[PDB]
Amino acid sequence: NPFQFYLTRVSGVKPKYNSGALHIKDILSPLFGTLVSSAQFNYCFDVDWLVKQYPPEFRKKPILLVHGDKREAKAHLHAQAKPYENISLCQAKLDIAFGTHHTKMMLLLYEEGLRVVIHTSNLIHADWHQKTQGIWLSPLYPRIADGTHKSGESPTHFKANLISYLTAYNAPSLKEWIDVIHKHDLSETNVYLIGSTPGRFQGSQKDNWGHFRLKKLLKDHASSMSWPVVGQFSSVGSLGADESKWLCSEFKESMLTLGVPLYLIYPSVENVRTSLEGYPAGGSLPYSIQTAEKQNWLHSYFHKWSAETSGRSNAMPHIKTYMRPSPDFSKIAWFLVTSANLSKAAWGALEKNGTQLMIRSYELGVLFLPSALGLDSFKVKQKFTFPVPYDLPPELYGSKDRPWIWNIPYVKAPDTHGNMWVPS
Ligand SMILES: NC[C@@H](O)c1ccc(O)cc1
Repeated sequence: NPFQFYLTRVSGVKPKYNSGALHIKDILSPLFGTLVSSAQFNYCFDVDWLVKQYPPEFRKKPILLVHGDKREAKAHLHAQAKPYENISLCQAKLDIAFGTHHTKMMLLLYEEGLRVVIHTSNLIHADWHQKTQGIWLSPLYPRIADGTHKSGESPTHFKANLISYLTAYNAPSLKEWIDVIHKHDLSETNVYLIGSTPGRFQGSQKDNWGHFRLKKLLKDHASSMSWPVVGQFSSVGSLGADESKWLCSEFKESMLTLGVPLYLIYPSVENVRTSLEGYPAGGSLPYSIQTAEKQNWLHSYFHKWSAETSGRSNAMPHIKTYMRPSPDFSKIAWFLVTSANLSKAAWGALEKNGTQLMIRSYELGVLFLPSALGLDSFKVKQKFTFPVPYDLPPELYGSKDRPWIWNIPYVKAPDTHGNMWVPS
């Protein structure tokens, strides 16, 4: 299995739909390695829940929580962590307004080597219960023979790129993790890292992050052969007064690069209303009416969440994926799973007449390119060749459909659990 791409377990579907799926308890189990230390990068944390996901034998090993919380929220997290002597925190600097530390990553240092997990789930129970979420699992990276001279680098430059990503935090506690990574052999890695980090980037530095990083990799490591672009996500930023301001101009321009129909997949109200969670699934789909009302034009690109292929049409998506399928959707030129939602905050926007890329947040994903496996393209696995986790082709919103908008009421029809939704 060359991809090592997994979905999280969903409670309450037929067990057949959880056969190749992973819960965090599985990821942290002793079968995966004898744990010594770990770092947990994320956005939201429930510390009591998190510690419980570790096997009892490992619960006292050091854990570093990497977060972006400030003021009172930061206070709250420290309070959550206080009781656990083995837990340290690293506040990632967020010097730009409206940025978040949104990266979901685990660094797992074992007696036997090192593992990197890049995923989409917050570290709270509900994100691992009945949502569609995605995971990439690195191989077990061995320590470099303490007596030999090797880079430990892969053809995709994953090791150097991961170090550069951690270096951007400028954080004492991560330097230690950087040193650990230095000591291991990551040469078997066959994916490319795509990161976002907060800043304003000029010239050559523009290629390092966000959608320009993606553009760069697609220019260099894909070849060009009407192949649509698909974007799928759970949060929607303010994209501008029309499609030409950002979405179709710089964003789509990066996505269609190689060596055009745009499908966007975002749950409708109906998708949410009849999900396994009902309306409260919408708590993790924070599209606000203030944003939506500025950009009604966007919604003509929206397609319903549908995942009969994975038994997950009723498990609302918190995964974010981007991809480039062929005209008949039977193959893809590339696939990306990442933390990055559909916002300029996450992906970058051009400033100062296009000489500067502004990114607000930390984001992280892995790009699957056929060239890294010695191929031109991947055939799509039609029944969860690349395991695309939702149905193709994507289905357009019907005429009575609306995008899920979190902060308005839904009181005309009850959800799965016989409840209404009145946010306030
Ligand atoms: N702000 C916390 C809550 O609204 C939330 C947190 C994480 C998400 O991915 C979506 C929503």
